Amino acid sequence: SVIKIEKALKLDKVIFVDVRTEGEYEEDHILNAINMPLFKNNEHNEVGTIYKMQGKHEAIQKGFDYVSYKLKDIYLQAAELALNYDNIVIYCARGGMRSGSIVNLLSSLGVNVYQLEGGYKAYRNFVLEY
Repeated sequence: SVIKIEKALKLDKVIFVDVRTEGEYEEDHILNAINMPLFKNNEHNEVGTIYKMQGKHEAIQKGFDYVSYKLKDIYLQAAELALNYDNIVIYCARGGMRSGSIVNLLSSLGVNVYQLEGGYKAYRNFVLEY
């Protein structure tokens, strides 16, 4: 269910899906990744602030407010990728709840997906490894 970047980059017929905002994906993303953003740029900032000021419980609620309607499309996009790629690796900034929730849900619906351990940060550290 979780995979390390060193192994993910070696998978046959692999596609990386970045669930960060369009803002973050545009700045830098994993080579050949597609963007399936969970949050719009503004939604992301509000969820982050809520998390800081109120905690996780309230941040999750706000997340549902912004993503519950997007979830069928996420399934449909993943189901389509699955016709074309043998391996689907989902990643967020640091490998927490954004990618974890999507991966767990998709997997319970029978779509074979993995979460990238450590998110985009793990990829950056892999590329820049001395």
